[PDB]
Amino acid sequence: GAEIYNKDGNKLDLYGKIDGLHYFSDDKSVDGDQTYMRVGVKGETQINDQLTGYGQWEYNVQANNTESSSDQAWTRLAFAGLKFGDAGSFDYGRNYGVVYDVTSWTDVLPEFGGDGDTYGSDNFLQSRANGVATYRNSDFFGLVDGLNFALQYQGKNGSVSGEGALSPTNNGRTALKQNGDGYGTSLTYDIYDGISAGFAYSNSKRLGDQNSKLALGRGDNAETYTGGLKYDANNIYLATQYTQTYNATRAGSLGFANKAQNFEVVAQYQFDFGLRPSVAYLQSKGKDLEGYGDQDILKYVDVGATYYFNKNMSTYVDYKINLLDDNSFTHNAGISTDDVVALGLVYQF
Amino acid sequence: GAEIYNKDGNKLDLYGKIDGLHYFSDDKSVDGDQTYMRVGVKGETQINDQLTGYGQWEYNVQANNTESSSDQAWTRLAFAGLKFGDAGSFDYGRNYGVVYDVTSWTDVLPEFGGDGDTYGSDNFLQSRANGVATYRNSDFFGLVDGLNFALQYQGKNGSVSGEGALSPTNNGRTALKQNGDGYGTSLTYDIYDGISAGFAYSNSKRLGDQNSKLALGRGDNAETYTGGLKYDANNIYLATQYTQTYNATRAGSLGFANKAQNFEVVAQYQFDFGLRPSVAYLQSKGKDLEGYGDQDILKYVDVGATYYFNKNMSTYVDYKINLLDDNSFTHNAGISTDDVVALGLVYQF
Amino acid sequence: GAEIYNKDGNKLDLYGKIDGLHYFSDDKSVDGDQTYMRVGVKGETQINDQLTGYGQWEYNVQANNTESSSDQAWTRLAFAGLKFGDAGSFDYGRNYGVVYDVTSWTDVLPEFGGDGDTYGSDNFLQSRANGVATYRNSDFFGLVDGLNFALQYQGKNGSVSGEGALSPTNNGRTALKQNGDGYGTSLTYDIYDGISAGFAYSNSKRLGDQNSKLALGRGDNAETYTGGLKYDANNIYLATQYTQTYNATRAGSLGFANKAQNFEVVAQYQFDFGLRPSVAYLQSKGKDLEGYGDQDILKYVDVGATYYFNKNMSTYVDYKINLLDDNSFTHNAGISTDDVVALGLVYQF
Repeated sequence: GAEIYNKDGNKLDLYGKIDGLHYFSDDKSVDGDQTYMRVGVKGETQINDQLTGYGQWEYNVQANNTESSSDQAWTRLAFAGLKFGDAGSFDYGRNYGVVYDVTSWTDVLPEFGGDGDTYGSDNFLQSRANGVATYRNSDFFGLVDGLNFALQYQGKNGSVSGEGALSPTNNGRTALKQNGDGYGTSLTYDIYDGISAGFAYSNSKRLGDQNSKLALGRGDNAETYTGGLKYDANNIYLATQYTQTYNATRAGSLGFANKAQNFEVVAQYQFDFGLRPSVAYLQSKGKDLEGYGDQDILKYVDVGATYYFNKNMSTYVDYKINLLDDNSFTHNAGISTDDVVALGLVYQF
Repeated sequence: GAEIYNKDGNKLDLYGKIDGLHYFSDDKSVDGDQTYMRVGVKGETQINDQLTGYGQWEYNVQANNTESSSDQAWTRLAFAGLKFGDAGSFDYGRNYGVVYDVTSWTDVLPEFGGDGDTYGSDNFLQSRANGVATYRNSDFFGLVDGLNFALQYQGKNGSVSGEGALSPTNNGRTALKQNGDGYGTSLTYDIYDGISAGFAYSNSKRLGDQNSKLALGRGDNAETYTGGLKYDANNIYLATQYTQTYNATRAGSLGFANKAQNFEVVAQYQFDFGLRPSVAYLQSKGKDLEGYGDQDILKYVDVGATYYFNKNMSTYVDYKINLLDDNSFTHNAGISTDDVVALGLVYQF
Repeated sequence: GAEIYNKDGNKLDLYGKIDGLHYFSDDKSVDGDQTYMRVGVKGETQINDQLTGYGQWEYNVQANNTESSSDQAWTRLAFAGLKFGDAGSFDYGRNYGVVYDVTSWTDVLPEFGGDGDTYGSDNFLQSRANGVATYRNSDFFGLVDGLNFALQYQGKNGSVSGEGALSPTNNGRTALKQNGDGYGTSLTYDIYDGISAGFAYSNSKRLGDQNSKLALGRGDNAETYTGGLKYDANNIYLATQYTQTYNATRAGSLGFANKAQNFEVVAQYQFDFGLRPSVAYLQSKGKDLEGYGDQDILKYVDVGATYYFNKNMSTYVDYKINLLDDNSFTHNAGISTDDVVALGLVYQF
């Protein structure tokens, strides 16, 4: 979104945004200033005619807290790879999971949706994850036009290394964000004009900690079946996804859901003067939970609008109307049941 | 200011500095290497004839500690807003308080003065603060030429969220850096040529934590009345500020002063070969302290010089001559009474 | 490696890399994803005919862990200084020690070698260190053509300031990363064409903490004698270093070695299609250890290759074959005795 360097086959696109955001909620753990900013580089070098190396980095820096505070910045994306002209591409690092190739069609809300809802960050291959080799391929080895296919492999990421251990690595992490040797695949196709369909499947080994430290979720493998449909035409965005996860959807902080049925659907209209009203519904029903029965993990209706000044400046307002009923599951799992109203003005370069 | 991008009405300025700095002092909590660097972007996009969107970000990175060290970087500024041609501007994020619109006239020392002295970072609206909606207006609605006035509103920033609570928010902070819903206004005018006067007023509700956890300072509202006069002409810089704060000036680490009288005054001369000697006096007399009574919170005379090679490179040396007498107040408040000698060489892009 | 701004005597180079890296090892404290990225600026300003100011900054950002993790970024380099055209240069900040001016000729391995092996970060003047004033001089005061000489002084960097103290500073650090008032000098000369020789000497005071808290290493001064020989021509790189350190080489985590003999030797061939196989041997034999005696601190054989697509993209594989025998010294010092295999694809801008 801003190419600051272009010389001798090297281009360096420097992109990002400064989002001044504020939340209103009864939940005083999200209430207050939420002003953040993202910044990153997006460079590539040309090697020959049908070979181009590239790298990307996306850094997230929070700016709603004081300078006395700690751990206020992290790396969202960081990978490097090669482009084989048309035969596809290959990249490795911290990148989006292949399941996202479908789920991203509903991550189009003014502020909400996406991470922290039906899926989350470091949740196997459902979003951003560490050490993922992703082979993407445009137009299925040239065979089928418009058929974008992808394969992904993820390395084992266990607990913090030390005495006690149990499948440790150098990048040891919290119990809910671990993952074993996993793989995944995505597949998107434009069936008609403006209409697209997609499918994604992921399977990762689970570690001992995810069957021990937390109470919810027991099983050897974590699987995700994902399907999506997107209509983007006539100033209409209308998308829906659906995911059946097995030992893979987070149940707050208690563990994982042995069986989960995520479902997102969003509708937006784009005006000619720059107003984009958006209405969505997200739900995630968890089945066969250890202890509890069949419970709702997430359920809310979104409504809001985004006013676009131009390709760089915008402002937005969002309303999460939480439909979750307070029961014994949300009390100990720590799942919020309160409505939230977001209000933001973001500059974007 | 090194403008690295300018294309199609969008500009991206990239500014900052790398200050290699060293302190000499009896206070062994500031003596030693102090090498820091700041870096940030200053971009803007043009929307229409009388509307321009902009954003700013300023990042501070310390470089005096080892690679093992923690919490060595923070965000000084990060906001986004709109400039209405002549009718003014409106911005939201982490920005400078309106009181700084005046007191900054004495934050012109080779290294000392300004933040961390009479006021500090996140000290209500006296300096940098989180979540401030600032409506500035150049030339008083076109009515009065040269009268720059500003209005500011600040959202509630409480304690860490959890059990116990007491007015919490998501950006919860230490008791001395909290603030409730506050407002403020500034007013600066160049009466003659080179002579300027200024006024600033801030009023924020104080939170329960600031009347409980720390001992000094009790009250419901925190107010700051500030006035300043600056003469900048004929190679003469001569400025003075003065602030009466009520439940707003930090008394080191003990709390706030129920009544405080901050006063800074600085005089500098600019030579033709790039040498700028500077002499200042900063004091902060605290009145009505719980226990201690009437004590001095800060009191020192500054003397030093800055040699400017050009508009980008410079070097400086400073001498803080602390006039504070050692008593029980400085012992419990953690207020330093020792002289400091700064010595720096700064590259600036 | 990418000059984004160059106008009116000011140039602003923007360099760095995005290294997607993965380790395989029995030692499950280094195994797993290691994807890191470095990014920094390399600017300079022109002052007059024989005076040019410059500044440099190098930031290391880890991206192998989750966003929940802490302390994943640090500053490798950050300094500012003046270039006297040809008469030399002077810079201060966090910069490379003068001993590296020699040892860097063997830190040319595909991934391993350098920091964390025979020397380390913040290990007196053997690598990067805080608060170093470095006066370099190109072509020895005009006397001798081609003779690069350097002098460096380092300020005292002790423990964290507080009650108890014992030589404290504001940038207080871990016991093994401390350093007193030190100095050093390096001297490199190209004797033949492609053949170079170099010598370096450093002497720093040790603090009370390094003779008290840890058991190994006793003495008042820490000294390093370093010598190096480099042959770089005819697609042949062949270099060797040798260092006798006294109270200066780390003996893992037990303290310092009263006598250490570091020795590195590397041989590489550069093909015409971009393959650079490299074979090296690094060892560090420690003599006169408190309690143990004569032990091996480091000893392994390196073998690997770096395939260069071009000057920006590359991929590599490395093999650290550890020759260390398991004994009580490696048991208490925490020194790894396991083989490691690195595998990386790095974009470089």
